[PDB]
Amino acid sequence: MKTFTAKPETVKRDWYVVDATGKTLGRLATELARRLRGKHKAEYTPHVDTGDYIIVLNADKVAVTGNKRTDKVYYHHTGHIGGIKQATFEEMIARRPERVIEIAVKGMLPKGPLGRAMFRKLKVYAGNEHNHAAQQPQVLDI
Amino acid sequence: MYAVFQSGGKQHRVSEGQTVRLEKLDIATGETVEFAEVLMIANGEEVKPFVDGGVIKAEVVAHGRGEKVKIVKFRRRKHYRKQQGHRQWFTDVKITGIS
Amino acid sequence: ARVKRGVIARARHKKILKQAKGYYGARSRVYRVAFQAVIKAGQYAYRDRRQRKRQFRQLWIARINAAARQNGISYSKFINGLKKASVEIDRKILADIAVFDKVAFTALVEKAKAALA
Amino acid sequence: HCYECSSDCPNLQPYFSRCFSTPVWISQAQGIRAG
Amino acid sequence: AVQQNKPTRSKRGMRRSHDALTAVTSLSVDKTSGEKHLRHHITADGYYRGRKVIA
Amino acid sequence: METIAKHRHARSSAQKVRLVADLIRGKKVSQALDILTYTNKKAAVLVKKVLESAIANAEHNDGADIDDLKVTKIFVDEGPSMKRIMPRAKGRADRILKRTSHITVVVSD
Amino acid sequence: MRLNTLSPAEGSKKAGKRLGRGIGSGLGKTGGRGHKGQKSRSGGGVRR
Amino acid sequence: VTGSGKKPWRQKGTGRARSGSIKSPIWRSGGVTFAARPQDHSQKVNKKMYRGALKSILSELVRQDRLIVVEKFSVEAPKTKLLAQKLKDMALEDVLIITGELDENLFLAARNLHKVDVRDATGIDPVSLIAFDKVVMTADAVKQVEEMLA
RNA sequence: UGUAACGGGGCUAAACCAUGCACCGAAGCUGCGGCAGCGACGCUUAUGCGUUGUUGGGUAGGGGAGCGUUCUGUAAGCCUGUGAAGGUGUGCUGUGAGGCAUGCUGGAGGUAUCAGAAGUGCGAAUGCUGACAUAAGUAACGAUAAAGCGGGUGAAAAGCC
RNA sequence: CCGGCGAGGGGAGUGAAAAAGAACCUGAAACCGUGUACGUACAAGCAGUGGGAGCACAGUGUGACUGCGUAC
Repeated sequence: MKTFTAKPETVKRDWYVVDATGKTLGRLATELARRLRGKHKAEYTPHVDTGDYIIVLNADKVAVTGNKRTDKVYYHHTGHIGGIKQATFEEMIARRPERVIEIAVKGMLPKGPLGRAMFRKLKVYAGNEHNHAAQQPQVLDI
Repeated sequence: MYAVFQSGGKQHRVSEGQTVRLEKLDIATGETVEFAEVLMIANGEEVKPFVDGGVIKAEVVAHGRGEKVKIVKFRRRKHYRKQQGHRQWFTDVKITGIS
Repeated sequence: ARVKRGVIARARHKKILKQAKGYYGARSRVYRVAFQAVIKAGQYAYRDRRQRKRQFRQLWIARINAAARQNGISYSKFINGLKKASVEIDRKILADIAVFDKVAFTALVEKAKAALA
Repeated sequence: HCYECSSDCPNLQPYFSRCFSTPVWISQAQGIRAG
Repeated sequence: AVQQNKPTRSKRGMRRSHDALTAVTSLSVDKTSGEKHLRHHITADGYYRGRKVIA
Repeated sequence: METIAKHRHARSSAQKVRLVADLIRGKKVSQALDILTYTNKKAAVLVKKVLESAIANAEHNDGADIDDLKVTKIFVDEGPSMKRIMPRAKGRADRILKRTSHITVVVSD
Repeated sequence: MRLNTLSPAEGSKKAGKRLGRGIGSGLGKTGGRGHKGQKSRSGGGVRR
Repeated sequence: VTGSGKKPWRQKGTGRARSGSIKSPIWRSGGVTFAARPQDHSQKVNKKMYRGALKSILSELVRQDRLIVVEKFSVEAPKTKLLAQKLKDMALEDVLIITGELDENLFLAARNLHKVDVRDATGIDPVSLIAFDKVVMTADAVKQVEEMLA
């Protein structure tokens, strides 16, 4: 008797919406990655996207403890020999505050084609309003 | 109406009229076999140590060997190689009673 | 008694190229490459008969952990609560219940939550 | 019609095996300084 | 200046993805002799655009 | 009725002939003929001789009716190579492969 | 007692070491000789 | 192997494997490595091992009733037709006749019959006493064979 | 060269210290089935087989068992044109080398068994011979004295006349 | 018959057999094609292996995604 595996057609992902105001970033970002992956479901199977669609709202109001607002640096390299550009947390909140949740969640999702598809179900909005009224997202209280 | 019993060092969850493959029991083909140690009978209503009087009674179908596994042992650069085949004995039982 | 060895070397080579079906490129056609493809593929098959019993126990434990947390308990307290209650169901069947008969799992969690605390 | 001529090799190498292999006279590779 | 590894059947045919010749599919009928010809070329019998040019 | 014409030991290389064969694979045999007529390859002159022979092999032996024929199968095999010697610098010699081919046109109503 | 029924005594015929015939024989790749020395050469080995 | 002892190419320099003879056994058309010579495949048998074997074969031929002792086996004309009859009444087809005398009439009459062998009680051997279905011995011959095996 | 001195994300506890409990975690241990070696067993009454104990990572190396191939006997025997060897599939089963059955090719030879003898098993030796790839339809087409036209012939002409 | 009074081929015929046609018994493998099924154009690495959908066939084929995994 083989162990149950969920199928990528019979899986039904539900839509959730999350207000990220005042939340600690990687405490927020690890429950997002838990439910993007689908580990909160008994139907979890590690080769199938079984997760949810999560709408993150008010991404710019996400919080970090300590001195991390001015001292957490985001390093990326551009492929050219100068390359090593860097932005602190408060510079990242000004330029693209959506990127802070998206970078933090992406390190917690698995690496490969599947974890790149689990990232597709994270809809991050800087403001207080999304466009996905038609998908009827339930409020997911963190 | 399924139940959990435990036969060949492993536990199985069977329903009625289902064949389950177990380890090689030494009872002849066609004999009713009781599994008095039933871990959990469930239905609309469930019963869970062991149950007190629920017995899975099955009926022995066939005594075969499994699909052959090749055991290959290899140690690179150390002049060592060892092949071995394995077919594992099983016993198929059709479940004819969940009490 | 000269012995020509074309017949039994063909068969010995053909036996190994038959075990190499589906392999990419010269690993299906060339004997030298296909021999150590087949020897490596038997090496992996030995190793992943060990890893199969771990990867499924990994998969059950991750599903009981999810299905316990829908019923409001962690995997650790559910497995401790089952052992204090002397329930001897293994994790293969505990995960099988968790997707197929959820109301037979909420009864198991209750029988664990009771006898734990 | 007198066809299916062969592949007449060079009359230099008497081991047709290496006929198309190397010239077998001098091997000049000159840049080796090891100290 | 020389390969370190023999390229495959895969990469040999991948390179010839652009070696495939392109057919014409654009023959032009002549309005006085009905001969098919290349566009803006004279015919095999030497008509062109209704006029006998070469003969 | 599938009608075969072959040209064996075609003196063009099979890779050169296979370029022209992919132009007339599946085409109607009238459209296949003037693709080969306005194709500027040597293999185009070789393959057109086989196709014009399979056209006559169909209508002389198996039947008739040129106009519903199609070039159903067209495939070029490698014939026996003729081995030749090019002399190179410093006494060295190379092997020239005069590569023959096997052109097969299968026409079919 | 026919020609296809006569057998030797048990253990009267040992087989004979066949050297250098693979991994399973226990005599392959060195021939029971070990690695590179004088005694592993053909004809090598010092006098009495 | 017919060839020259000339080293085929030089030892260094050319990137070909080093060779020193066109007649080496690695090479095609030169050299068997441990080539055969004509040899003697004879074995020594002790006389008490040879006589102990023949005494143990003749003891077994009376066990499996394949020894039949006659008192005379002779045939009048040197004709294969008569001997072909010789063993039909005797009910024999694959037989070895062992006589004590020098019967050349009987000796020619079984020279064409494939399954019939005539001996002279002094050249009977291991393989002949086994590879025939019946062994038939004249009474003058079994006196001599009893003697030489003591 | 690029964060580059938590593996990363991230963490103000997800860090340390003390205590406690649970859980995860190996090819370890246990369960279940199988196999082999060694003993102790008189358990049998050649002693196989059984019963129990315990052991089975292995290079060099030692010891013990086999498999298959060609050849001799067994063989004027058995198989074989109602299809041999070989080749190519498939299925079945042996712990393995392997074995068997058979569909298609093949179109005349093959050998149970038990012994016997070895040119007895190859992936490597910059091995040897043949065949065929690869680079690649790439480089080159051998003096930069130079060609252009119109007729001709021809299936076809830049090169022949 | 097609072709250049070619080469090669398709018939017809011989023959048990021409997939015995002379580049001729058997015709392996490398290597090269065609047809079909499936996969493949956001995905990183000894190319397998364990899990595994979906699809195509009548168990077989393929193998998305995924764990482990640096040939001899």
